[PDB]
Amino acid sequence: GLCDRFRGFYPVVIDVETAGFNAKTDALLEIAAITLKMDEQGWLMPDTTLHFHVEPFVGANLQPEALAFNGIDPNDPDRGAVSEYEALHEIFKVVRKGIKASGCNRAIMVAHNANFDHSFMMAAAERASLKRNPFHPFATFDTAALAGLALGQTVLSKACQTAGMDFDSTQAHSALYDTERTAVLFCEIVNRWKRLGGWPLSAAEE
Amino acid sequence: GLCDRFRGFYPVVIDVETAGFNAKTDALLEIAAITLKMDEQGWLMPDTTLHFHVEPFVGANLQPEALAFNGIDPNDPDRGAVSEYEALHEIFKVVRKGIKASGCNRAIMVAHNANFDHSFMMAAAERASLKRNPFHPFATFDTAALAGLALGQTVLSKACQTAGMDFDSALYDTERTAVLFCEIVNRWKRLGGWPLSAAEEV
DNA sequence: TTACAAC
DNA sequence: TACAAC
Repeated sequence: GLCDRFRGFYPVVIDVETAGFNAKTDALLEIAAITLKMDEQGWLMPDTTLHFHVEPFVGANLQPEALAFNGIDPNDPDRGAVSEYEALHEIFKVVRKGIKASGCNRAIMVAHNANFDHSFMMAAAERASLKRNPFHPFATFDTAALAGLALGQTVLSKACQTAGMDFDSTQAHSALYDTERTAVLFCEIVNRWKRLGGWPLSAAEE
Repeated sequence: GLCDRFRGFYPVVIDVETAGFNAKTDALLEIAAITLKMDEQGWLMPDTTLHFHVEPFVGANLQPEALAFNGIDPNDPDRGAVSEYEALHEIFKVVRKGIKASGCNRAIMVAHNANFDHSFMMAAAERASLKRNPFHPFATFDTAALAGLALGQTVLSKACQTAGMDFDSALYDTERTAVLFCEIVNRWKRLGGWPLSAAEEV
């Protein structure tokens, strides 16, 4: 089961759009989260997906270079952004639920160059004084590393394509879609490892 | 071979001892580094080992709990401590040479919960005002994640034991971490996961 | 209503 | 340089 595969770690794929590279000073603008589930044969696949647009915390820094990269205007009338507390509380609630339903003991962030997203989410969590944050405070499942191992690629787009996934490099990917692509990649990597007899650790001798 | 494996990424195993968890405020006390190499068969293994004790930077923070944990006395005159500049300069110099020799284009840090060690090396490099840092600025190979995939374990000691390694100091940790990284990569190859075409070849 | 693990 | 986690 899911709770057996990673010693009780409930892997949650996360991706964020921001207005800079500094989690402490730069605005969190967007976040998406995908929970995973494992079927009866032990194959991993995407489960539940949430995504929010987030309002820049008070006094937050907005890098013009970053807004040019993601194309987000924090002042767009039609973006319907919620507070960091609103978004994270809902994400945390879903993840806790997933944790109990599957019999895990905590969540771990799955992300591409994971530290980035982990730093922003933890910084926003801390700002909104969210308690009962279910995520590991420093451990992550970074797909860039995992893809380097499995596919010999560290760049998201190329790793997906090498894995046989559809990835349009010419297109800008918002949190929602970057998260989904990352989640499929992670699943593929884990599943192929199992497919080839890497897991269970007795499979190669069965 | 080596530089074909990760698209020119030159994997270097690093482990640091520190006087706290904050990379910007807490002293770096110790660093070890281990380069890797492949044979003609394509099997990964440790190449060279570097080790330095580091003088706390001027005005650095020293968490008593951290010193209790790693048992380092930053004031012991008989620890062969060197400046952050000296240690990283030499490490960077060996890694640059390794990069050129093997035909890679840059280095990537291999470490357990790598962000910790990465943030401390970057902070020190910045402090020492080091130029020519050969390391990728935000990408790493985290053995905790890799071990999560390969061994279903994330804790270093548990992962090493699960891999069939004996696990009982930066030098020790770095060496264990290096061996663990190699076993993970080599097992992937053993099972025919690499190269990609291997699954459809004789 | 810890400690633990990257210190 | 730009690049890639923005």
